[PDB]
Amino acid sequence: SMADVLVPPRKKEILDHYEERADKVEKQFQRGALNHDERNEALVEIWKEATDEVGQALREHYPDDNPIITIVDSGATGNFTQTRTLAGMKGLVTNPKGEFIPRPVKSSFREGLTVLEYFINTHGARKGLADTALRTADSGYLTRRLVDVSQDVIVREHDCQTERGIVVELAERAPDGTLIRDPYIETSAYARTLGTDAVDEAGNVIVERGQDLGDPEIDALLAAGITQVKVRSVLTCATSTGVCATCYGRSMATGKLVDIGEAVGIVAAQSIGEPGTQLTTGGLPRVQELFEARVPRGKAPIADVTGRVRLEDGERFYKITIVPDDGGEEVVYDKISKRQRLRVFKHEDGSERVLSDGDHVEVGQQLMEGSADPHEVLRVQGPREVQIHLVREVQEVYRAQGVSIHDKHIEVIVRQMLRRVTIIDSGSTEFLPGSLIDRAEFEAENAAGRPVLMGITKASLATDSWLSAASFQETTRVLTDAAINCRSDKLNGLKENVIIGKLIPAGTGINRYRNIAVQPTEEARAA
Amino acid sequence: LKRLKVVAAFQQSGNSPMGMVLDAVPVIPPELRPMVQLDGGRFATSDLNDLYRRVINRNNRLKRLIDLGAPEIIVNNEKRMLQESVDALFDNGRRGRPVTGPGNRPLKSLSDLLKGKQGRFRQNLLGKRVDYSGRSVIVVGPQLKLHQCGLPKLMALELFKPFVMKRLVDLNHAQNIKSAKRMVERQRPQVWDVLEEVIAEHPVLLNRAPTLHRLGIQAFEPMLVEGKAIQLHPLVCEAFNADFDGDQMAVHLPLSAEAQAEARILMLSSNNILSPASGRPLAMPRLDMVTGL
Amino acid sequence: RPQSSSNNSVPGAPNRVSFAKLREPLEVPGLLDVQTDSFEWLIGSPRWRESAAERGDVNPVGGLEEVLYELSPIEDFSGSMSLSFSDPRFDDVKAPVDECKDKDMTYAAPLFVTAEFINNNTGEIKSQTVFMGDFPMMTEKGTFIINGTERVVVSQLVRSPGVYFDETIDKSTDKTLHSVKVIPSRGAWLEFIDRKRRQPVTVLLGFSEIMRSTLEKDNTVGTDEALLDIYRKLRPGEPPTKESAQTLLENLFFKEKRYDLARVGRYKVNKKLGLTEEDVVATIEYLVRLHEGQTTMTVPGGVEVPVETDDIDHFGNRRLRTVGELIQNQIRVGMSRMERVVRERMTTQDVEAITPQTLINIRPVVAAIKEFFGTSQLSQFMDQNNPLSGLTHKRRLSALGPGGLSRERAGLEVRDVHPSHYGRMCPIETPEGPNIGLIGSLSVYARVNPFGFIETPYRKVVDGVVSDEIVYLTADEEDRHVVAQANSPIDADGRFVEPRVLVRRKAGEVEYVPSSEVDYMDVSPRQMVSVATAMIPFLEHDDANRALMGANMQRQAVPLVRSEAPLVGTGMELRAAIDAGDVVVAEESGVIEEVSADYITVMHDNGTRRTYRMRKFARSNHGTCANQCPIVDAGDRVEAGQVIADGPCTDDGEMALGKNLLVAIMPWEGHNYEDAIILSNRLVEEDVLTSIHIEEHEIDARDTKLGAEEITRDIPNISDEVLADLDERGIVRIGAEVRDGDILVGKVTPKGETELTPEERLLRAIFGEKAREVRDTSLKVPHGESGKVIGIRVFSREDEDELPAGVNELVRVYVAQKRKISDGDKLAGRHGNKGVIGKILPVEDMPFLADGTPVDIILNTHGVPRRMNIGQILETHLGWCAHSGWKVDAAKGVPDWAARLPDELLEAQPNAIVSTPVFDGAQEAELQGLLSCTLPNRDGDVLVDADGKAMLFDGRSGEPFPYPVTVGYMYIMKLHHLVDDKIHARSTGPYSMITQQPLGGKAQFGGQRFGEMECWAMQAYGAAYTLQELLTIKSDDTVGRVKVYEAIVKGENIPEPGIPESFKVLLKELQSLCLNVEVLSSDGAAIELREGEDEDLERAAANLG
Amino acid sequence: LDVNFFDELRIGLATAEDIRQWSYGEVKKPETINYRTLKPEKDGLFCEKIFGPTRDWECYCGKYKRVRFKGIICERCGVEVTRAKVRRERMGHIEL
Ligand SMILES: [Zn+2]
Ligand SMILES: [Zn+2]
Repeated sequence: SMADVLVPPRKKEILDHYEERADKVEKQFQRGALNHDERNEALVEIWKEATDEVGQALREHYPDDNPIITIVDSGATGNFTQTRTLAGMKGLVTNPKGEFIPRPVKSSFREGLTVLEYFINTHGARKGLADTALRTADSGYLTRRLVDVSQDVIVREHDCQTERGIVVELAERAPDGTLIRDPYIETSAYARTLGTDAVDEAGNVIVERGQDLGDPEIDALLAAGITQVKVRSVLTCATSTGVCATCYGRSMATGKLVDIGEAVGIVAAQSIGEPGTQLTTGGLPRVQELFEARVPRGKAPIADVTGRVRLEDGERFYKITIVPDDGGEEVVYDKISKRQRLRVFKHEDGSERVLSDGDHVEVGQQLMEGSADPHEVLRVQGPREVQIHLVREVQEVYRAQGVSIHDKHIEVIVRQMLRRVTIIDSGSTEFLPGSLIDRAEFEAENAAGRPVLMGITKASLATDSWLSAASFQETTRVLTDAAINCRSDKLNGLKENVIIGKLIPAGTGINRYRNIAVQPTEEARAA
Repeated sequence: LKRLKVVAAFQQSGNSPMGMVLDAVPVIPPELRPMVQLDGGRFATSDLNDLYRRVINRNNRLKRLIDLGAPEIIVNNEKRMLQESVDALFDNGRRGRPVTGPGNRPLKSLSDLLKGKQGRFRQNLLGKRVDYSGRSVIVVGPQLKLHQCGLPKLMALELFKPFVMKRLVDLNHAQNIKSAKRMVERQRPQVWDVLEEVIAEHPVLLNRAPTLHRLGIQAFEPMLVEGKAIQLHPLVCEAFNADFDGDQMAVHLPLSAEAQAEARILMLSSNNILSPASGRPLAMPRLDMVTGL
Repeated sequence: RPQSSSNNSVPGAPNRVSFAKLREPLEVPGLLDVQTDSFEWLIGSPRWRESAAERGDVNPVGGLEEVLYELSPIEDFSGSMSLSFSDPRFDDVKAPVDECKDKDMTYAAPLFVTAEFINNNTGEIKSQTVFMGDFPMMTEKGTFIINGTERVVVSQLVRSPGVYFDETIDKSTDKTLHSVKVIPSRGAWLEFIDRKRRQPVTVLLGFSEIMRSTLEKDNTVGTDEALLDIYRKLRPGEPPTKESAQTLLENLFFKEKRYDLARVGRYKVNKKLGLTEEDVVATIEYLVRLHEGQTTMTVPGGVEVPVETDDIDHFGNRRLRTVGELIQNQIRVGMSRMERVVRERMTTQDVEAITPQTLINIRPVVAAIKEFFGTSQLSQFMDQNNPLSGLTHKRRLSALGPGGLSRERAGLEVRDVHPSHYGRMCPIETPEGPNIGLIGSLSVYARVNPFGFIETPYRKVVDGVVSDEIVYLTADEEDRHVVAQANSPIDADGRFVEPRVLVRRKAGEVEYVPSSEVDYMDVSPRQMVSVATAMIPFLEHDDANRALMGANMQRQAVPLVRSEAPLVGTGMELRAAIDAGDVVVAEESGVIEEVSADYITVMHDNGTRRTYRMRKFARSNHGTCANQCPIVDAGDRVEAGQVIADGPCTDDGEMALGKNLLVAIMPWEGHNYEDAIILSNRLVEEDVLTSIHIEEHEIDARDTKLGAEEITRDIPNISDEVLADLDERGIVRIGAEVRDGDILVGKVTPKGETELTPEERLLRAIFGEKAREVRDTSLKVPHGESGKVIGIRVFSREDEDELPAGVNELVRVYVAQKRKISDGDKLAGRHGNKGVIGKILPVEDMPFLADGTPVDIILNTHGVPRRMNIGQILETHLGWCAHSGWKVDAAKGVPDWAARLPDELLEAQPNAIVSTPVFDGAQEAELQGLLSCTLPNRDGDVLVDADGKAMLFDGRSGEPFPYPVTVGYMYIMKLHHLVDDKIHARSTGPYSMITQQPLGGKAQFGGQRFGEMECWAMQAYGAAYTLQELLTIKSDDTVGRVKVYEAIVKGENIPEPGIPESFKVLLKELQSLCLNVEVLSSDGAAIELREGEDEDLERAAANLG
Repeated sequence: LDVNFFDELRIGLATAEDIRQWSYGEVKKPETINYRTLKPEKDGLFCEKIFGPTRDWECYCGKYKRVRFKGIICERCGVEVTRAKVRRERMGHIEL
């Protein structure tokens, strides 16, 4: 009801007060003592503060049994920003270019907007609708490339019995005796198979390896004071093609251990792409930047080796040299712009500070603030590090938007990124130099090769199936190369089998479930 | 190295490089490039017929020029036109300005059939139009159980039509199966009991586009419902992202015992409560339900 | 009538009292003027002649006159003769509008011109009247009839010709570099040539220092080197002559036939610089002054020229090509081709016997007009769901089409609202889909320039005193003066009451300035909104997205069998309906002489008579029912402009798109869950949401391979019972009730003897039957269709009826359906609130007021607050007031909340129609006050309290709902998304001859598309047999589908799937690409894919015995 | 008639020998169908002598229309009497 929409009693006085502050900023700009960008910056801070204050007074005046309050505070629907826009004020509205306009909308849609306020609001509304219309298309494209890279990954066996895994933080020890729970427990620890037994320093193993790590297991682990747990994941899985059920762990839908026939690559692609329309490099293009293994914009270098750092100070850009402690030659970086801030971190002496002159740096420590290049992390820190890095960064983007995706889904894609190596030296074998060969063929045919990180698209086009590669992208090129090379498609995969009308090699289509003898027992035939 | 990849490719594969130059051009069967007359006497051909036709005319004029002993400049012009027309036949616009039809529209070449989202790879292979399927607007189903969906009577009668005919000939309502078809098509009153019978415990698949995750398709037990709208259970909306603003959904009828078993077991609505991504409950209450509780 | 009543200027208008507190200085112009004024300009009509005399240039030139003056000096290479044109003249119309719609003709009038030939050798002068072809004419409604179908030419948004400057920040050093472009009307564009990259700035020849270092890259010697480099750089063709290619290159910057100076463009570059080559030089000087920032530009003779960047999305740089200019351009093309034919016919012919008739060939002109109205993306099928959709369609401003920009090339920067759109293009109304920002609508008061720029009226202020003088300003002119909002206190003598008024800054910012420094003021608060947007009550209380949806859905409302004007309007309804044209208006004052459902005739005071024929149950383009009814009686006196007859969606002259429904905002038993809407069965029983929908079924009898088809009543294997409703020709009879599968028009097609079944051939050979074998091709009613036959139209070759080649007989059957509101139909309010009916309850189930009145509609509470449309609540409150009437208490004097109310709103009778204009509407406090003084019902009970809430009983249990529920009256429209059209189902049906997949679409009885993402879903479930079954035996497996139907009909198991036809088609395409693709078995041999022919023959032969 | 035992799918360049082996004849004419008779012209893109008959068991000239003649090649018009289905599996060729 119009009566059920309550208006803040002090709204006029609040807005007048902050309008007096804004008038002071106006006089500051009139004297020439304020920059135009600084004028707009000060005004934007003023009206942000005012919108906050009318929001607070608004929530203060509303009884908690009011229907507009009840609907939001029960979690049923809506948020208080909408309530504040309705009853209190609309606030600052965006430019066509995306900037905040220095004059806020002081009206609330209960009062009704004036002509100019409404006209200004149309900018943000319009650009919002358009941005949704493009975002759905881009998210659909990323989902399609995730599907194409991951769709042949299925669970081919129960257990590969590997002892490899990753360390996952269950908590952090505060200065107080209290235990600060890790924010990532939901998407990292929970729903994993235990890699090694977690033992409290005071006694018996609380959770045995090969356990689901549910909420009871997490509560018993935390009550026992276990700050870390090593879990099995598909990143460390030893199965050549696909993954073992035990490394992938629990199926999120069923709550039990993932079934054999399950195709977890398509579930992973859909699980990553379905929220993608909520993502607003900081956004979804950062997710694409990570999955495509592109050298990031605003690249931050890392230390190639442990040693001392000589920091050169200059106006235009930073220049960094490093003298290694092993006795080797100095690794000299360069071309670090002054717009890039220095990395704040824990040094080896145990202090939390910014990178300064003459510090000591360990292997792989990030020198500059920004997004590190996963290709360099692969060379310096090894293959098992870039998996953790990529999963963590993608998870950073998806968590910053409030979307909950479990790590294993990202680990299927990331696992598909590392599957191959580069041949630098042919040696005795027939591999050509610079070529990208699968890790299984490279080790069985074995001579010199290095792990390679590939984008999901590049890794997709490199599949052994020309029929599958032709249906993804660059059909003409794929068919020309396949024709000249006289390629023979083995016709094993769920995209190839769909095309020719054959049962997909997953779920009910695998040979274990497909061919089965079913006959009644003698006791049942008797009755 | 880059030259070695292609030269070695032709060396090891047994491909004769002469295959890159053609003395004979294949012609696709006419059913794949049909010609249909429209209302108004006009005819409509696939672009392929115009491309093939240009190659034919220019080739025959080249033959006439060879016989006539024409100047080498004219014969050469005709040879260039022939090469360019075969180019337009295989991949149109890959070199030069594309061959256009009326309205200055570039014709679709043989390469265009294999490429893009509208080509024969994406939408003629990975997906197709299917029988035993329908669609309609969805309305809220609040009286439904989680494993059930309301099916409009006429929709169910069309979807299950063969089953209703068979069960209609089993009883004596229909003398034979042809008269059974005539009765189902005329919606004779005898078909509603039999329809309700064959519907029982026969699952159907519901889908709302776009399908973002596998929960975008779910299996339900249909029940005959009044009206022309599909009644959807309020707890699966979150999974389908189903708002009732006029959203529509599609129904598919599994036929074989394997398809029905997969629907009842794998895809059943009440068998997937939880997000396949986060494991959190989806079929959980929201909106009015939350408010009530 | 008082000032409070809206639409005081329209005679006989209903009395709708307005809450507006501001006087309207200027009335809304003709909402079709954007069409009619442009076309009258093209024709050179007397009306446009008068308007151009008053407000236009002293020398008027029409569009046709302009093309002829451009084309008049046609001279051959010798120059011994010339053919001139002049004086366009039009005959009367070939056939009237209704005859053109009925006969599938084109509404047109013959065009004639005066052609004069001069012979310089013998001095003869031959003047001849030449027929230039039938010229399609614009109706009074602003449309065209092309092949019997009504069409709208949408105005196109394009860039004006001129010179546009921009600065680009390079990736290297982030330096500032200014890139310039020159857009001609016709000819090749220039940059700082015609797609030729690497073009040197030096090859063409602080400020002179950067130009001087620019000149150091290449030395220049004489008039040779630069012109040779331009010659060889222009085209790769072998250089013929350096000098002659230099002069032929000089033809590109000079000749008006090649490089066409844009009249509008010349005005733009002149208004930019100075009052040719001097323009080019001044452009180099402008760029040089742009390299180093300058607020003044200098050139020879130039002065007072600012240096600035140019925003290409601004409405000073972005103009409209209206219908007249588009037609004029296609005419220019046709006339140019005809001129090539004329010059070609001049050089070779006998100069003594030539005539203008001989030289002129009108085929390319008529073919140009035909190709335009036929094939152009700007010539559009007129959208008539209701009058508002067609009206807004005629005011549509489109950025697409030839000469515009493509959908893919459109970025987010062209779509969003520009500050120069204020009062010109409505920021609210744009398509919600991929076309957002590419399609606008003209604002209510906006007007198109003779140059194509959109103006807006403004109130001129002299020394802080607001005057009544109106001035129309282009966005260019608007970016100089300071303009004030229409809401601001004013003295009774025209003075500004407040010391200072708020204003829009030139840059598109907001400022506060004293009244003496303010130039112009907005004429209306609705100045910026379009017509549909201005019909949304409490628009200011709704967020821009939801208001967009409301504006768009009003255009989707379907005409109901009976129209009811809204209790709560904005006042735009009347002028919207009148200007839309679908209402019948009296052209001259007089008395009604006679009135029938068929026609009204009015006797003028002159003794003259005028009779208006009513459109009765006419089918619109989209199938809605256009039905006019007279609102006048026999003795009535009417005035010029008064509405004689209501049309579709009109009540007493006002647009009525829906019904006033008693609404209750509350959750009800999950049936309104998630935007779903609950309705009372009364709306079905009393037909308040019922609409008529008319479908046109067409079938023809043509020549086939085996000979002519026949339309006949004699259909083999068909009972006399089902032929009952057919006439002696086999055509259904007027008034027949037809249902799903019924025969409309009987037709038979010749069949071959190889197509008979073996049993059919046994009968034919045994009884010696007729040699003619036919198949039953009769036109049948599609699935899910019912109605009565309201009309039949038949065309035959035996008469003079023009038919396409091969077509002997053509018959059309019109079927009218009465559609009652149903579960699945879509409803919406004007605020963007919308949903589908999820339940239609018995009247006794609905919540009812204490007096027993059941509510009509239940809207879910959870839907309202987060969509940010609170107007729907406000309207609801106001609705109830208007429903019940009110008496404000003046006994002790006017309360302070009613102080600003006009004296006419202090009381209202029950069911009072009321106007709440946008931005001027009913204020919160006034609405709250009206809620208190509401009149009681017939028993003296006040049903709705001061909050707008009532106590409701649950119609099911009987208990009262424990808390008061908001109730009132809301205006609800029935949208054109209707479950009767949407429901479709197929077990088995026709398949494509090409892909052998099921056909698509409901009209084709098609199957559902199971796409790539749905296959991803199937694979994620791991369902292999469902996926395979869908993509094989359910789609393109040709043997699998038939065997599956056999298996189901016989109660057997479904067989194993075969091979999809799609894979075979893929292989055939690969082979057609010269790719040798073989399917290898396990042993390495190539499998060959075919099918055995003997199986069908073995079963078919064993069938008989 | 065949379940899919397909082990693999091979693709390579087609020589003129392959194209001529695929072909059921050479298309020598630009004509499509006759405007009066709606019959495919001979040696055209729709020609029945090469791509197969348009109507089941009917040769182009009309001397043989019936199932008794199945498999024979008409000595007049050269059209095989068979199912028109073959019209989607039968390729022509053009001699350059
Ligand atoms: Zn494993
Ligand atoms: Zn023959």
